[PDB]
Amino acid sequence: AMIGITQAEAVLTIELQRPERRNALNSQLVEELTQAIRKAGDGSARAIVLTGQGTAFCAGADAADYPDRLIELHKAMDASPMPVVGAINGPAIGAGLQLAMQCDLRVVAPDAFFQFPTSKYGLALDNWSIRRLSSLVGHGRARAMLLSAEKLTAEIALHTGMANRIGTLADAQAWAAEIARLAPLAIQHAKRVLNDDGAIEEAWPAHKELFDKAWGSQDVIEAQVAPKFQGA
Amino acid sequence: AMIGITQAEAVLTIELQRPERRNALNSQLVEELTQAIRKAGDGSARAIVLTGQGTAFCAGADLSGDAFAADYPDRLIELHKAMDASPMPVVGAINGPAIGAGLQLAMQCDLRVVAPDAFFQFPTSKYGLALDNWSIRRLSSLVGHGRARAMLLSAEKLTAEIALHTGMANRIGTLADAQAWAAEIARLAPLAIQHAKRVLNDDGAIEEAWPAHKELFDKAWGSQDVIEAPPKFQGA
Amino acid sequence: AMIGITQAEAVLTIELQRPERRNALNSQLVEELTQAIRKAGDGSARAIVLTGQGTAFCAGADLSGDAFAADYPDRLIELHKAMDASPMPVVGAINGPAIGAGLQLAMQCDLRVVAPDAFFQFPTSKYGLALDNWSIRRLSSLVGHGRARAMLLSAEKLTAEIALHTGMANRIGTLADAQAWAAEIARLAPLAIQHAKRVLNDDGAIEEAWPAHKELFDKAWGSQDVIEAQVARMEKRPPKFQGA
Repeated sequence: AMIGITQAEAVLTIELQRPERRNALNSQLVEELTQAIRKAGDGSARAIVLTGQGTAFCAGADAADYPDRLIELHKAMDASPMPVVGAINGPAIGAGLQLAMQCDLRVVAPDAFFQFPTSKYGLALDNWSIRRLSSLVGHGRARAMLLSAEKLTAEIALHTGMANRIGTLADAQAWAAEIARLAPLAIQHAKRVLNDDGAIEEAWPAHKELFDKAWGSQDVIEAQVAPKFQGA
Repeated sequence: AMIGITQAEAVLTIELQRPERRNALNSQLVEELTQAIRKAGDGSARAIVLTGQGTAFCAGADLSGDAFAADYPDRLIELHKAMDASPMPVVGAINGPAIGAGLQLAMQCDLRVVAPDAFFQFPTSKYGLALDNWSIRRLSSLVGHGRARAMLLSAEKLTAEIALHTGMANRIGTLADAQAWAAEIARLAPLAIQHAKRVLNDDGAIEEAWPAHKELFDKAWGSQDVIEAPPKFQGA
Repeated sequence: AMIGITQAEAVLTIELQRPERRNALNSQLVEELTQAIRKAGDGSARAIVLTGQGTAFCAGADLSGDAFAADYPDRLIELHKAMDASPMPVVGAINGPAIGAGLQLAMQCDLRVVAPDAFFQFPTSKYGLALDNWSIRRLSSLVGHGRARAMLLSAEKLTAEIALHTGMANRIGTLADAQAWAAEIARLAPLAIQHAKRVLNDDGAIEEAWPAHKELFDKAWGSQDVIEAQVARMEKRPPKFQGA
């Protein structure tokens, strides 16, 4: 009901279908997406294309079980033997940027941008988000994106390698078709090794302390109301 | 005496003021900068801009005739520690060349706004010296491994244009541009910034030298090639 | 017999001389290269330039008809160890395609000067093979994680132009350009170069495969798909992979 699943020969296309919410992740969407990823391997299909309806790829989080479901989604994508080509049709923000980064490859529409607006909202990220972002845009730009909420445009994404290509859903599907013809076991090995570069990192004690501090702060409530931040 | 400190609203600007030596570091200057960084919070500032007076950001280290030269390595460690631990983001307004110790200092900034005529360089291979592991790891993260190899193994200069290409420079601009950006950053949520800065700085760049690294480090520094730098080297 | 060695001033040039196979590695070539690297400092040389004869830098590995093919992986380990341990900086003059084992070799050079028509590629996904962890880590560090994913998962070629963009190529230029730069580097302090090279090579790229990595590596190398890729190439047709 919140995603559409279609297959053309050996490519499975999964479309986020909450355009009116910019494909914001709620519990139902995350559950349905997780199942789609896990069931993609009933192939036939040897590649997945993940894309969104409307102007946005995914604008972030939209409830008690939501964090656990989100972890399970990322686990399912990380563990999938199939390569996921993200057709980033528009902005990927917050949890939506996390989702875009969990794709194996990215084909990005000209008007898409990538952003962690965490510094505007007083929030804090998990370590993987920061590490994978650093690997994809380079440390310098990651510092700007994280400390100042800087938007990464499609053009700079192509520059850094966040975007493998600039293009459309059709372009992504065409590439996924070529990839679907390659040797699955070679793809599986490389994906596992690449994902095991160290980005999957448990927060250090200092990181957890600051993380909990930010999430429990008054500044988070203040940013919603407005901002006059206090540092507490 | 060797730095200037000014504040405009929530932005503190710290300026290295030794233009007679192109802002080359010594014990006094380093200690003064360290205190400037540490006290930066005790006055409601939310962002720091670090910059150099005159044509250079920081041309390196010049310990003549520093009566406290023996304290210099310790003071430099303290300066880097203070910047790394500072809850406020430090925008480097790299107004001109950042060389050696000056490049290390530039890289310890949280963000960089680089003047069009500035360049970055480790001339260590010309002097027969060796760097700490952090300098090498942080450089690799900022310019990419490939360019890091050229900068370290051949003393290649990184222009402002290529700095922007790689992300070493976040922007090309002036002190005023850096100050304007800092003012925007100062309006953001401090706890969010602190967390991200901590995690980013804990990417593994802060690394104790391996046994083989220490042995080559000590050999380089204790070498006649350092004394030599016509600087015809012997490798001894 | 498979390498040429010349020296001008303090620069030793090592030329891969198996152009008939586009300098594709075998046991003999690798052993000879290893010896040249190890002996490079027995002269007055302070820098090495490594380059290929003919159109290619190194098109991969070709073990037909290598009587010592079973020695190849051990010889390859020794080559990479010799280059990693060499006190001398190696400037790769990548005169043409560097593919598979050739890309590995190019990446083990300390610096790269790349001819305008050269490209880099790991066609592993076309052949059903799997790489050691170092190749993947060093590639990611040179082209960036994003491009590394495309090169590894989709056999994407890295052009000279994009190599320059990412830093895989330090310069676009010729053998003479590489030799000129090597001469400059040869005038620098050897101890400083040695320290920096050691620390840079110790960035974590030299990594033992994790248990899951080894399991997938062995599975790929032992698969029917590897045979199918060789048959399909021998029959000039698209391969029909099974995922086993």
